[PDB]
Amino acid sequence: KYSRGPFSLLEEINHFLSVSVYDALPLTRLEGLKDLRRQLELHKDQMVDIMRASQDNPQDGIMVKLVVNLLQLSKMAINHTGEKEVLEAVGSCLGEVGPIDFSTIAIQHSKDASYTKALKLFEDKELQWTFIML
Amino acid sequence: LLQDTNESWRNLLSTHVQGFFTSCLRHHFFRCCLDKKSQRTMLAVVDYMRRQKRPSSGTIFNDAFWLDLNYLEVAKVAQSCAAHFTALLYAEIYADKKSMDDQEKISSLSEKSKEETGISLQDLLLEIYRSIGEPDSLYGCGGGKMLQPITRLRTYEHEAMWGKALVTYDLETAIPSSTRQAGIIQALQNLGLCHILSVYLKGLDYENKDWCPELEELHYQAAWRNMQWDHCGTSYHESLYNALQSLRDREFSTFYESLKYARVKEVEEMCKRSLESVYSLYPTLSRLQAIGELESIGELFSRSVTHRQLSEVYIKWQKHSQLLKDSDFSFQEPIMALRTVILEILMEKEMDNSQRECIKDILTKHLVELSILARTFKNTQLPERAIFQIKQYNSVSCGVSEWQLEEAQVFWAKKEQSLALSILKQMIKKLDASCAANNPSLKLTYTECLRVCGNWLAETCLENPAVIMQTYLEKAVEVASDELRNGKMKAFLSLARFSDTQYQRIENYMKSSEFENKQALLKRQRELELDELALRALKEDRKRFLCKAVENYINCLLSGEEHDMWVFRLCSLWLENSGVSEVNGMMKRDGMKIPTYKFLPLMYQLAARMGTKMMGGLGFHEVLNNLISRISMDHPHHTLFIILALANANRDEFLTKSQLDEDRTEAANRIICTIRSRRPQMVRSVEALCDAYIILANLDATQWKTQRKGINIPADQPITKLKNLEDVVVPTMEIKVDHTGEYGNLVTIQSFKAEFRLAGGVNLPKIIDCVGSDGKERRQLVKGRDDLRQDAVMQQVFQMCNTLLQRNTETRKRKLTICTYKVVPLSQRSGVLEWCTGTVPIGEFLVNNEDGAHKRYRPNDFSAFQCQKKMMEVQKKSFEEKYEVFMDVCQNFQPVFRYFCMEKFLDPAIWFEKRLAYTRSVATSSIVGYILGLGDRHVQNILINEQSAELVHIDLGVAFEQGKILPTPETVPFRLTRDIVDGMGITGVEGVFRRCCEKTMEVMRNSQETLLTIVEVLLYDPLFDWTMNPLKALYLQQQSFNKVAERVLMRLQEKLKGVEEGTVLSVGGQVNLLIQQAIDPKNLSRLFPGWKAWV
Amino acid sequence: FLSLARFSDTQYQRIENYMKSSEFENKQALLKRQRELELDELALRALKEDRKRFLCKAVENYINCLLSGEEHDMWVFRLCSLWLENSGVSEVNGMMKRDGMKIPTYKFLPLM
Amino acid sequence: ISSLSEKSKEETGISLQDLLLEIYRSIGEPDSLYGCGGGKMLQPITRLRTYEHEAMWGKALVTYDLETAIPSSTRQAGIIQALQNLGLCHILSVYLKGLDYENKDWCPELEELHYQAAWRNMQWDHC
Amino acid sequence: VEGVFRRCCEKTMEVMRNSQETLLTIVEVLLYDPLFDWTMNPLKALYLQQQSFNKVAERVLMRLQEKLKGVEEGTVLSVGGQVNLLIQQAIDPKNLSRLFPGWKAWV
Ligand SMILES: O=c1cc(-c2cccc3c2Sc2ccccc2S3)oc(N2CCOCC2)c1
Ligand SMILES: [Zn+2]
Repeated sequence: KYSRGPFSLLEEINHFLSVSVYDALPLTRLEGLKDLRRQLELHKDQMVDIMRASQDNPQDGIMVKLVVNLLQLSKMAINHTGEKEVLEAVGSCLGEVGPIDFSTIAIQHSKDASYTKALKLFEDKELQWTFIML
Repeated sequence: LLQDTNESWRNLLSTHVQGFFTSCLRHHFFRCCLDKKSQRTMLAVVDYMRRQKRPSSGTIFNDAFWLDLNYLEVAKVAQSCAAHFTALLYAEIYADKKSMDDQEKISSLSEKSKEETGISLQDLLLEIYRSIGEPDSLYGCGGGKMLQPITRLRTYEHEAMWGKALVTYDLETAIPSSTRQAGIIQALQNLGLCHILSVYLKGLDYENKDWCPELEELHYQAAWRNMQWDHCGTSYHESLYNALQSLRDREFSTFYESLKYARVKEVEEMCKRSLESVYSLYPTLSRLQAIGELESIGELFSRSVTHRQLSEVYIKWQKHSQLLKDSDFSFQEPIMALRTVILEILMEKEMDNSQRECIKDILTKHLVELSILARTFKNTQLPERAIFQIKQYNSVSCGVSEWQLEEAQVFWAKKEQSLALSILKQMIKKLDASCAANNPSLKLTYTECLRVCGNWLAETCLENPAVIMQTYLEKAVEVASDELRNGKMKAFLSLARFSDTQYQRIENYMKSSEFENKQALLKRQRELELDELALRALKEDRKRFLCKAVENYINCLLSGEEHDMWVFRLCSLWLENSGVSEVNGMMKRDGMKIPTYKFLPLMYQLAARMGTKMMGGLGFHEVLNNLISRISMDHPHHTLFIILALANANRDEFLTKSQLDEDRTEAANRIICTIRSRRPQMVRSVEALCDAYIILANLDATQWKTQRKGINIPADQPITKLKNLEDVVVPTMEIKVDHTGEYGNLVTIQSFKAEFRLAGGVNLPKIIDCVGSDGKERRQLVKGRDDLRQDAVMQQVFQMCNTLLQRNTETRKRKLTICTYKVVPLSQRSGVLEWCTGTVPIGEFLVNNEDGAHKRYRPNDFSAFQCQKKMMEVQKKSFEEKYEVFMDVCQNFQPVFRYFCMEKFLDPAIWFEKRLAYTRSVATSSIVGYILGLGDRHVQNILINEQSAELVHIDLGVAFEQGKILPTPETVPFRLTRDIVDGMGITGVEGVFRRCCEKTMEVMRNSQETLLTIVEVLLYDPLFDWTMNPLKALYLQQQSFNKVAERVLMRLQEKLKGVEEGTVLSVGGQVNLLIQQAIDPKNLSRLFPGWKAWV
Repeated sequence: FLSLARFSDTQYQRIENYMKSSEFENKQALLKRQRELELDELALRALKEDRKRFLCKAVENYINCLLSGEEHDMWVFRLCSLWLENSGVSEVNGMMKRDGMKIPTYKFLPLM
Repeated sequence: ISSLSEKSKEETGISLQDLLLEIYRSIGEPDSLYGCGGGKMLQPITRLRTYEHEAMWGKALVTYDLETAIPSSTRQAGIIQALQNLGLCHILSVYLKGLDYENKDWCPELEELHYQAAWRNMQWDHC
Repeated sequence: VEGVFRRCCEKTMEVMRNSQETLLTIVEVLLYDPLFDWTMNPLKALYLQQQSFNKVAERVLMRLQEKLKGVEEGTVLSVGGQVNLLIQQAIDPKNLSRLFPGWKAWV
């Protein structure tokens, strides 16, 4: 993982989200969560830099995206083996960011990208239905 | 539904879906209490069908009406299902449909909806906006429901009017008991009445049954916040109290278990909700941060503690507090309370004198920071409580400390000026007696105290200017390592401001009519000698004050970057006293050490003053030339085009086939010669590029007027032969200012595309494509036979206003900005500007003859041509008939702009966000244009971004209320016609718009001095040519300059002070007057037909 | 009556201030350098008519206010001021002749 | 005055400034209480009397609740007065009920305030 | 001036501020009297120490309006601030030393 040099806080968060792209049981993320929380408590100046960088387009900032992703992961962990341990790690990570003003109101949930392109590739309103059902 | 014929399936499905949604609204009954999964399934069906294009080939509204639905019921169901943005959109759709149906044949709509459907539109809108969490939108919901005590109490809690909330909670008894008690406890806690709250809680135990969970929650909160360590599904505050108890009792296992339980419970409660708005996450994030800080402190205190560890944890706390700079007080205050409780526990459980002092110092710093934070939010009780706690822990013997200055500031903030001044003067006396400001630790406190006392005395007018100058401000400068530099900068700025005030008073008196009346009366013999003595003394005092102000401004610009924008004022002084040798000497000796980038925002004005009249070592022109040369040396990419434009003022006739102007041209030529002597290649390439642009601008294109596809550039144009300019950055690009002078990784011009396009216009400007070093294409608009310098300076003013708005936290939280675009003039009649992509004129989108929004939607109204003809026919007639004709036109022409956000953004969340951005853009642009007197705001001069829904203002030639001088003058402060308000939603100008207007007007008022000095610098530019002339007036509608200059300055000062028609108004009153003037049909009917007031 | 008189006086004062302002004379000078002249004449006549209407309404309501009580006696000054600056209007003169002659005379004493 | 007051305190043991303040309080003229001097403005008692003179009842609550070194009876008397002047009758009733826990010492002023609150709130049970 | 004087000055200044329209119209009626003769001419100037009239009238009226509104040198002030400014201007020896000896500023 650490080839081509070390990682910054932004790179660590992006790596966490990229791993979160894959869907699996929430408990499998637990260890990674811990790692994230360590980074989040060691690079708060990098957090300041990230927040300053994302102010031009607050909608696609990475700190609100990470918060939403962590909340969704905690939601998927209810009524499972990982509950009460995934929730603790999620709370520890969310306590490292605090109530930062994200300059946004709505939550986007980070919809897929290839699905939208594939839908746009079609037409006739019937091939789109075929693609969705398939 | 696609294959439906005779609308049988449509009728059946409409009836059944309406029955489903009506059944969902009950509360038993025959069918009620439906499962939320079924409601969400039907909501998903409605949401999907809303986005499908109907076979009728209509609009997005028809698409929203695939089925004959009652959207108020659907909106209420969605609100019950926590789809708040969808509920708001459906309520808007329902209101629009009801209005359309009524026209075929909020309060009125709300009462009608309550009549048939039993649902109040106003109440549903209020509930939706409460759920969303946007603070300003809560003000657009007003009517008969604002009189209930609960609504008023929630309003009072919104502005943190805790006294009013306490009074109303104590008064009204019909409120449910639990809500009343919770509100009373919260109001008491927010007022700092801890002992009163404790006794109230003790008295609540009498004649009371088992408490509901909220009551013991508040009891535990008060217990842990008051450090009442005596009394004892666990909730958050109970968990916090138990954790603090365990930390006090050195039982770390229970401490960690309680904190783990609190984290898990908070996360579970947060994740069980719907997660629709970001405002729903903030309290949970605050509680989680508090838990984390407590856990870190417990880990620290588990083992032996050192000074370094406590210093490190306090540094971490300060960093995280810096991250929370823009957060609300409601989210920062609990963290600070937990921090001070933790620090006091550590204080009481130390048993070591050496570390006790370290803990006490940390606690004092934390309490001072808490006092400052509470002061910044207009809270006056918490700072007093913090000062009291400091005094409890910091019984002083020396008598001088940093926290007592904060105590004086707190007393000043409470409008108790005698106490603050007495405290600060006693401290100044003690500091003077103790030492001669030789202690490095006490120097900052002494300097700050002297400066603050001088400023307070200047404000209260309790002391004459001489004593303030000699005893406090100059003393503060003399008394005075980043903290030392900051204190030096502040002292220098304060001294400069006071000296400038005195100098301006002297100048105003010397220019005053009273002085000239006295002189005239004397003109009608020791009196003459006495007057000569007085005049010479006045001139000497004026010169002394001016020199002191200039010197201290220069020293201020050398000590930091927080007051860079004051450079304008400095230049103004230097530009009004060029004949004074002392000012020139100060600018030549110390003014030449100022960093060059700070002079960048004035580069247009400074370069306009170049000449060859005053020479020599102390000559003004030589110093100005040296300054401009050094600035262009350090920042070639921000200055070189301006110098070329000054030198190339008359290159149009050169490329086809006054004393001041000649002097300016020669000075620009010598500056360019110096630049080329250092950088020849770059100068040559930029000159070639400027020649190419100028040649292309003068190329006639009257035979491509109709075509829009794209025309290839003729091969003989030099613009097509420029390739690989490795040192010519793209002129129409915002370049980040570098404090150093390397400018390494900059996108440079690589090529120009062979084809150019026309977008209309009287002079037919040409749109070209520039491909840079990377794979990015930039659109550029090249204009001939037109002056672009006015646009450039107005864009500079817009950038300054943007910086002012970003500076203040209140407008920074709302992202209030002015949309800007880069303008590069090239000659007296040519230039190139950045062509923003995705922008369309509002007139093109609204009143286009072919496919305008007024023709697609509402095709049975008057055409735009009909309205134009009707309003033109009545121009040469009386004003009353103008009024009836305009009202008749407005009756048969209804706004349709609200659909702009509906067509482009089908996701309710994105639609809401874009509409909010649009409203905030309109508010900011309107207020800023009023302050600058910007006019000629017709439909073709305002563009809208199709991606962000924000507004861009172009063609800024008419400003400073010069539009009121034209025949048929402009009688509005800005454009607030029916389409503009209709784009804002159902609340119009009553919600976000009014509050954003008030917030930006307050920003303008708080920075009146800076705005006056900027406008004064820019208006005395000899090249601006801003005044209206008969030729310009005739073209627009198909010394005396000095006097109009001070008249405009006085009017701007009145605007920025709030004085309208002689009456001084608050920000709200001024905004109300402006809005009611802008929306008044009486003024709109008197406007020019080209303005299109009906659109 | 006093409230109506004060509002009408405010409107009249605003119109008079605009007429005696620098912006108005600058606009007139700019126009002095052909239909625009007719538009200016129409606007000037409308402004004068509105000024006269507001002045007459203010004078009438001040007279009525002074006929209905004694709490607002010191407003007679204002009334006289108007009447002293609009001697040739010929409507204020008649309005004072008819209804202003019923005002109790002692109220005019501090203006003698 | 301040120099004269400190010299008088040094030699005779009596300060001029606080004596003048006491005399002006005894006289009862409201304006004269503003020019007595700035020597003893810091003490919470002086600030509380200034607040009560100006009917700044919220500041009176804040300062009475904050300062604990003030003698108890004066503190509760001021708290009750400030609560009554703000219309917080029910808060005052609950506060008086909660004060009954510390009934070991009972000066007549607290009983007088109890009876005043009882008849003003129409309790008809505080016997 | 720190006790009764300052507070009484503030009270009467507040009364003057609350009645600015009445005072303004009274003074406006007074000034346009063709018999008042309130302006200063060189004869009176020489006696005291041993049509521009219209413009002077509006200048005086504007200055009086500024005084009644509390606008001193372009800055609007509260009653207390205006009274403080007036007191510190009147008690200043800097201004007193520049007065006519017949005024007897030392008395
Ligand atoms: O001073 C001007 C004039 C012009 C202009 C000139 C001739 C015709 C037209 C325009 S505007 C326009 C915008 C989108 C679509 C059609 C049109 S028509 O365009 C600009 N800018 C600057 C901001 O970015 C957009 C372009 C500034
Ligand atoms: Zn039911």
